[PDB]
Amino acid sequence: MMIKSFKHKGLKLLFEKGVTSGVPAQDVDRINDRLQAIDTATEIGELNRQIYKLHPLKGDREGYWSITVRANWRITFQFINGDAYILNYEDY
Amino acid sequence: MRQFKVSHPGEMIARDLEDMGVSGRRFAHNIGVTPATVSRLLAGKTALTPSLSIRIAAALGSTPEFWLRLQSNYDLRQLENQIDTSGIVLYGESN
Amino acid sequence: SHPGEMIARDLEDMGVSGRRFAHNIGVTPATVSRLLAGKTALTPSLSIRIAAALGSTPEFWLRLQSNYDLRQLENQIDTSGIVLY
DNA sequence: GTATTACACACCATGTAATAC
DNA sequence: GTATTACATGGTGTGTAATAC
Ligand SMILES: [Mg+2]
Ligand SMILES: [Mg+2]
Ligand SMILES: [Mg+2]
Ligand SMILES: [Mg+2]
Ligand SMILES: [Mg+2]
Ligand SMILES: [Mg+2]
Ligand SMILES: [Mg+2]
Ligand SMILES: [Mg+2]
Ligand SMILES: [Mg+2]
Ligand SMILES: [Mg+2]
Ligand SMILES: [Mg+2]
Ligand SMILES: [Mg+2]
Repeated sequence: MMIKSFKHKGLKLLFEKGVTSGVPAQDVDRINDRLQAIDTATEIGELNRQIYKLHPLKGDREGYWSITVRANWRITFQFINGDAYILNYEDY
Repeated sequence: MRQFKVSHPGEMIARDLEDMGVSGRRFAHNIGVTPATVSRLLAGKTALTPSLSIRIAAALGSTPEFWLRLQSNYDLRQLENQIDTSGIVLYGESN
Repeated sequence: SHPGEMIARDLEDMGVSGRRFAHNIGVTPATVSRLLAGKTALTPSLSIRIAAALGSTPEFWLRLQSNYDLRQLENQIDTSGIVLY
């Protein structure tokens, strides 16, 4: 599952060039790890760890999934052809 | 997509254990290895081996393959630009 | 199977000897022999050389060796007492 | 031109046990 | 108690060179 694109510019900056301007300072490594996990997994189910609280997003955007970063904040992405296209950092 | 930082999986695990409130010693006893071993793993001083990956998956979830794949991408990053491949021919006809 | 078998497949189908493969990727033919026969592991540094010679990515080659390592370890480690957080 | 393998050797993961905080 | 790490060790990948064709 390779990552192909992003919606939250703030994540793309940390993933591509390694710049923390668009993410909270305390959450930098935690997000960098979850992203490395999303890029490394061959299929959803390798991203099913209890700490992630991985659940699908249904009704609106069926096929998109949600992983938890800390407390409320979450990382949301679409899964297609064994890959992960859109990548966003938001709440619920 | 060329991630800029590729962390050793041990260091990722260490962060998760901080986030889960699990000590090295508790982790060791759970997965069946010595605290020495956990320390070196978590510090990124030693590799996540196949046999560790079996134990870790049982405690932390995902599959052993996932854990080993993290270690491989990491091993590869460190080896980037350390091996001259410029003289190796790519066997086969050009597409 | 050992990732050796797949490499052997590529070599035979491409008419490349072990000895010429070794010289191309920068290791001794002894090393290619042992690799192909599955006596030794496809290491990360070999995976970089093999990808340059045969194509695909080093990750792909390493993944074959990992699946193999795991298969050999099957039912050898008691995880029954490990708690899943 | 080709392949296989005993040997010596170097590296690395792991267990034990000493030790700083 | 918790974590770290020197040390001894065992396992294993590699080159050299012999042995084969
Ligand atoms: Mg990937
Ligand atoms: Mg090391
Ligand atoms: Mg070619
Ligand atoms: Mg050992
Ligand atoms: Mg000992
Ligand atoms: Mg100390
Ligand atoms: Mg000391
Ligand atoms: Mg070894
Ligand atoms: Mg060596
Ligand atoms: Mg020598
Ligand atoms: Mg002999
Ligand atoms: Mg004979």
